[PDB]
Amino acid sequence: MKFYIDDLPVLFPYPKIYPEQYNYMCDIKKTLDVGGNSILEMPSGTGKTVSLLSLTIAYQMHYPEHRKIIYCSRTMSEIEKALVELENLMDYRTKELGYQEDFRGLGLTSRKNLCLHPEVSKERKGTVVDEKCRRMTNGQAKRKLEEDPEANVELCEYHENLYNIEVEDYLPKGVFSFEKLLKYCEEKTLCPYFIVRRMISLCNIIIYSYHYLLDPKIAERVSNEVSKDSIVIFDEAHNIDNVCIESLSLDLTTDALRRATRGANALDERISEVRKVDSQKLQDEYEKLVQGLHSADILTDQEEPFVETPVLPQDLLTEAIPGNIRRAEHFVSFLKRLIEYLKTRMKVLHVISETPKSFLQHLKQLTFIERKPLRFCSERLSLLVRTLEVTEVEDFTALKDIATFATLISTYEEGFLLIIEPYEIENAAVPNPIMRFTCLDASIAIKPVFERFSSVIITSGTISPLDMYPRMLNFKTVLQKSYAMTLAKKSFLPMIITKGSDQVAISSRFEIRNDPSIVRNYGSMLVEFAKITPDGMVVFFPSYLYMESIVSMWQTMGILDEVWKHKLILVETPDAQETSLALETYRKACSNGRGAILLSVARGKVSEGIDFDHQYGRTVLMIGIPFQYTESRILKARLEFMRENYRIRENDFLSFDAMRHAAQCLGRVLRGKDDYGVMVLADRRFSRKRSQLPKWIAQGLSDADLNLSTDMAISNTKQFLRTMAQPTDPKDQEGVSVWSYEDLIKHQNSRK
Amino acid sequence: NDERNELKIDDLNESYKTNYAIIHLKRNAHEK
Amino acid sequence: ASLVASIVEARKKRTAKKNITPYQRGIIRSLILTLDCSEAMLEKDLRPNRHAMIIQYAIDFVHEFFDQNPISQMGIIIMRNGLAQLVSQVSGNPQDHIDALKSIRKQEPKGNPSLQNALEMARGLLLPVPAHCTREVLIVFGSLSTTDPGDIHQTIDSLVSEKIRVKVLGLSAQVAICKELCKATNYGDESFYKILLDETHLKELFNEAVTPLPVNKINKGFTLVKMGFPTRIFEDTPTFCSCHSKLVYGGYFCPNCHSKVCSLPTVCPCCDLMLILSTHLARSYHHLMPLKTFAEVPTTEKFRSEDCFSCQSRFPILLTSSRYRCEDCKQEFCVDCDVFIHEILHNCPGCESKPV
Ligand code: SF4
Ligand SMILES: [Zn+2]
Ligand SMILES: [Zn+2]
Ligand SMILES: [Zn+2]
Ligand SMILES: [Zn+2]
Repeated sequence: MKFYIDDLPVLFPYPKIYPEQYNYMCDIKKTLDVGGNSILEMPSGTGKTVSLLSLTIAYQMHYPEHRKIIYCSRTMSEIEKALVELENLMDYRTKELGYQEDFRGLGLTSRKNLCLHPEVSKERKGTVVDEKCRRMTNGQAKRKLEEDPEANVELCEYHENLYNIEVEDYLPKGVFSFEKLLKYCEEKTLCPYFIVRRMISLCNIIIYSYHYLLDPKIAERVSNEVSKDSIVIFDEAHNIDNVCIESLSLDLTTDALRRATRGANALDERISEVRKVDSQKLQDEYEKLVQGLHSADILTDQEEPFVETPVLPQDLLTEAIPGNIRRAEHFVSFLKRLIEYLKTRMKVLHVISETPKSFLQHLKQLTFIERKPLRFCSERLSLLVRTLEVTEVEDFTALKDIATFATLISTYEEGFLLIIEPYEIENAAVPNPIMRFTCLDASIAIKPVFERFSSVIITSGTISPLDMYPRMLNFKTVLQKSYAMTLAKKSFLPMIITKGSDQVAISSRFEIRNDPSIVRNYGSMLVEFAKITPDGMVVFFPSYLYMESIVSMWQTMGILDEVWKHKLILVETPDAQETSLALETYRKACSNGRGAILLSVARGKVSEGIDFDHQYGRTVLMIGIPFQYTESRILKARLEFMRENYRIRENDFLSFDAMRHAAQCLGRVLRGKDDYGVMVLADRRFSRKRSQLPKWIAQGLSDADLNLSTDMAISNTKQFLRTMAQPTDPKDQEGVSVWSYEDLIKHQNSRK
Repeated sequence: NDERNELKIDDLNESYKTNYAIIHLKRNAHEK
Repeated sequence: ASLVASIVEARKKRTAKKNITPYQRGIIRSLILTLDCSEAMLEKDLRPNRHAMIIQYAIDFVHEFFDQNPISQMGIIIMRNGLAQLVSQVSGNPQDHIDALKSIRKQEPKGNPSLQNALEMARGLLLPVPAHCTREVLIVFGSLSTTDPGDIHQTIDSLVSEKIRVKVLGLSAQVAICKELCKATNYGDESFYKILLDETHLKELFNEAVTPLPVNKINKGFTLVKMGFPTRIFEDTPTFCSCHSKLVYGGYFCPNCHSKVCSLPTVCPCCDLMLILSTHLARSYHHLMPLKTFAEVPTTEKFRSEDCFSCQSRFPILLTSSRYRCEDCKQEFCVDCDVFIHEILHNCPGCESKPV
């Protein structure tokens, strides 16, 4: 349809529109017009991405500011889905306006997911792919070939072919998803990664993940190209704190330090050989360093620093090199003694938690390393590695971790902690000491975003309660609200099971993980629900270890044998490729009617973007509250920091963290309003967490289902499925849950 | 294409319309 | 307000009956009745068991189907041990199918069902059917899972290519493959996949399956079929029948080869000519000229007569007028008659009585 807001015409790509979608678009427009940030919670069963794209695109194409759009999701599959939705919307707009309006919309990702080189795309890790692509595109090979054609160094045809054409003619006008972009770039022998990286500054809407906006290692270069007045959308942003925390966290192991020593020795030998044969490079680098130049002024735009900036751009010192690490040999000795200090600190016999200030003071006492020279470690190492002609950097890969740790610890002092644990795994014959540098404040990484961008939309399907997010991340919202879906008939049945058919309490507490009664009760619940579930059944476990142990117990008891008769069994595995193939097999089994059951981890890879709708997702078994590991030093320190700073109780934060993932898994069942499912939360502890669930799930959770039994839940599930299998009366949803153009006009007239 | 079809929201599309053919039977037959 | 509630419920029920149009329907049908006999059919949700109730309703369905579709044919397949077992070849004799069901009712159901196997067997059975007939497959599915040796999607595509139409009646919940089959095989229509709610609704669904399905506008198979009307013969001595090679007192004489046949309607065993009676064709005229619905008269206006035109019965006197009228002739009818004229008879007495 094509309807009108107060002054903004918006073209919806469907003849029908939901009242929730209309209200959501109105609220988003109000937020954009008034300026500031907002928090929106939309039900998972109502089109959210389509409404967001429609309203934002109409806003940008109608108003004269023509503000660009930045879309930030949590996963690459979500980027693909958003790009597909954008392509559909643009197709509708092109069919309605009579012409293809000037528009360019691209996604952005790493080299591993966009490489077409037959010899570089066959790697199992992205770091190696990046290193090889740098070897083929840094310009060293091109310069060597220019000076001497006989040089055996080879180039990348995809990268070379781009120089022939201009940036504005890289791709035709339109929206390019990853699949279409790969097909086009394969047909024309071009590099999609470089196409996107060079067209970000020109696209109307750019779609990427939260890492490309929060992680300073890859965020600075991309952010330097986007506009300052663009709209910012955070889709599925309920789990943004974890990303913000992991952005500025490092872990060092004994193997890492042992490899760093070897890397330092190799660097010293390389410096010696280059000193013997070609020293003018060292002299030139030293001369440039003396004036006060940095990596920005030394490195060309074509090349990149060896060590990614681990701190935010605003926290980098703008002064010249201190002088202690101005020379190659002096810097090498400094780095070597830093590594030795780390090694001698890795010998503690009990957990030690210390602040960066204390660590720096002890360093300055035992050795003579000052804070300022430490702050420049990564930058100096990047310049040195660039100038030493180190085409093979396998030996030097280790020094990156040391540089990152040094530049972080010497940079930040508040909201950061250093934990040294003699036992990385308590269940180990020999000690394996580990040093973790952890960020406790989740607002440090996101402050620059909230200050640089004026209007920020934070939208999600299971972001509740909305009051904590402004508390946890220091930002203020003009409005924060959640929508209640105006269902004509109940389509999803949420229930909580606190005990088994034997009336014995059931829980997923780790200390009682290996309990015959609880394990057998869970297995009986699984079998009974699988017997009645038509096509698909997703089970989410609190942790992978718990899933493994309980599955082994079920295998011994023979419950899996009973499940096999009715459905195939697919299990999530650590290997990402194997998990993806398992997902494909599960979808095929659900489509062909064979019936399948998928076991996964509530905090795993499936729950962070894979969506089960219609035939794929019918019943969701949340086996226990996905509580984090309480006996974790990092989590305990974060809880203490939050209690002291934001006045958030440890129990409250833990319950919020678990309920957030439970709701995340729950919300992957509905796409439209014609989809239905049964959502069983199997734990005695959910009975008091109804107020903590999202509003649209709490409203559907009845008081009689707060504490049920397995048999009674099976009966309710059978009745609910039988009821939902009947044809819906069109009049029951003609104008109460689905609105036509006339109904929308009537709503606008009544409201006005 | 296939991804678009899978990702599209069917519930918001136009309702399916039957395409059954109607017939009008005229009655005019001669006597035996 | 309870009586008014009943009246408004009656009005809502009549609301659906209001919309009636002379849709084109294929009278000549070839039906394949597939029944599910698997471990999932041993449940007690239907008393005494799913197998018993389904078989009984299948027998009643066969009787009704051959009562109201004399010139159609039926075949029976069952699903047992993951294999499709044929128990009745396609034929026009209701007694053979009834006896086949009476034989089936004894064996206990076991194993898993195989929709792909059943569909392949149905396709093989419907291959030798004329292009002017409507090929239909009615499946009574009870399981929530399907075990098949091959690709079900390929079978669905083959069915669509063969222009077969599939109706599925479920027991517990919707199956994704069943929905896809019933939708893709019916030109996108999603109303041919029904899940029952109780025994009465199952009976209603089985009765609904009896009537012929309307044909699609783009699917044209118009043609003339050569059929003959034989003359009954009364003989003094038994004679050998050309169909069963058994002695019978008398039989219908084919008008094309003079061979005698025991019962009608059946394809002649000699000249391969269909033998039918005029009544067999007459049984389907109401499917081509449906009687227009009757709308109740508001109490505001004045009634014509105090007694029913068709049955001469006093109209009950009390809020809501208990009168139904025919727009074609404008004759008041009582509630009891309306259902009889729209369920048993197919002609309006007032319209017939009115001269022109
Ligand atoms: S330039 Fe592109 S195609 Fe070539 S190696 Fe790098 S990422 Fe791969
Ligand atoms: Zn005979
Ligand atoms: Zn004959
Ligand atoms: Zn009449
Ligand atoms: Zn009467």
